[PDB]
Amino acid sequence: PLQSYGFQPTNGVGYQPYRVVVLSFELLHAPATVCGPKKSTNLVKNKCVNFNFNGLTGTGVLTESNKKFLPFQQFGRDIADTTDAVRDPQTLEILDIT
Amino acid sequence: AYTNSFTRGVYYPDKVFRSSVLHSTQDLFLPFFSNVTWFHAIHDNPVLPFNDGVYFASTEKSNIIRGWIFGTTLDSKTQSLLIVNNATNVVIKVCEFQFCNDPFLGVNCTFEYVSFKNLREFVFKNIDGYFKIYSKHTPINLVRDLPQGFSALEPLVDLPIGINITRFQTLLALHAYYVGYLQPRTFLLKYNENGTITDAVDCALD
Ligand SMILES: *[C@@H]1O[C@H](CO)[C@@H](O)[C@H](O)[C@H]1NC(C)=O
Ligand SMILES: *[C@@H]1O[C@H](CO)[C@@H](O)[C@H](O)[C@H]1NC(C)=O
Ligand SMILES: *[C@@H]1O[C@H](CO)[C@@H](O)[C@H](O)[C@H]1NC(C)=O
Ligand SMILES: *[C@@H]1O[C@H](CO)[C@@H](O)[C@H](O)[C@H]1NC(C)=O
Repeated sequence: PLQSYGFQPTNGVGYQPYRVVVLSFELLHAPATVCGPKKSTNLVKNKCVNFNFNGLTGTGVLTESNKKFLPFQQFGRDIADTTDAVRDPQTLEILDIT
Repeated sequence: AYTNSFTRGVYYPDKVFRSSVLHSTQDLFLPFFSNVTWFHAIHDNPVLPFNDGVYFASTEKSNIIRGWIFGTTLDSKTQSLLIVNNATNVVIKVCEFQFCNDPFLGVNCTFEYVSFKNLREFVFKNIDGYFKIYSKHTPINLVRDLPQGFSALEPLVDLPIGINITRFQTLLALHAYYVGYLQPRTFLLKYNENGTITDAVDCALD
């Protein structure tokens, strides 16, 4: 049964060797796998504006800050789920949300 | 044996931070003022339980321990995770391996990953298929007991595996550790001005 490929391109287009790939996609229980680089837009300061960050989102003005972080934070709120502080995921620079 | 798990089983509840609050939550935790079992580093590798994540620590500075032995039945018919101290990279392999009465290093693969005066204080937990790495490397001064004091734990790495809760063996080398378990207790924490845990209180203690 293991007669081999006849890749001798003296034929027409129907017998040609093609660099093929087979994307086989199925689902298991562990998410957050290979996904897409969603185009990474700019920033803005000192004007109220909609924003979407890596999971959390809101709308307001983005300005400077005196509060400090550590190597792990992605979030910030003063009291009672009022989100106000984001160190940005590109410049790694701390901001406030008024 | 047993010692007093004073306060030090406490970590940041998620990748997630407030500042200067008194916030409450619930997760699996080491309860305060409980017994915590003490063991030796003779020459052994005894049999210890593993109850839904552990608080682990040891007093060392000279690379006695080498990692942890995971696997649902631990005899090369298992989906076994491995942790290897290299002195270069804490590497993680999810394969099948052969284990003995003393499997260590001294003087069907599916996942791969590459990264006394001190306490290397680690907490592993496995919620919803997510294996998490909660750590603290702190310096101390004495050797025989966990000190009357305070510590916090920080995250390192999330890993989706989902295999082990019953038991284990562990890793040593030729040339003393703390182990205490988790249970769901509603708490109350404190973030400081910096948003680090400085003190907390177990609700169901007294
Ligand atoms: C462990 O806790 C039990 C329950 O109170 C206690 O009786 C026992 O003495 C403790 N262990 C040690 C070594 O004190
Ligand atoms: C692991 O590899 C062995 C080859 O020795 C094979 O017999 C077995 O089916 C494989 N899978 C499991 C789950 O053991
Ligand atoms: C660390 O990484 C791997 C795992 O042992 C090994 O190839 C490498 O040589 C190690 N580095 C050492 C032992 O210095
Ligand atoms: C927390 O922030 C204040 C800012 O005034 C600083 O004085 C203090 O040392 C910081 N604490 C830590 C542990 O970094």
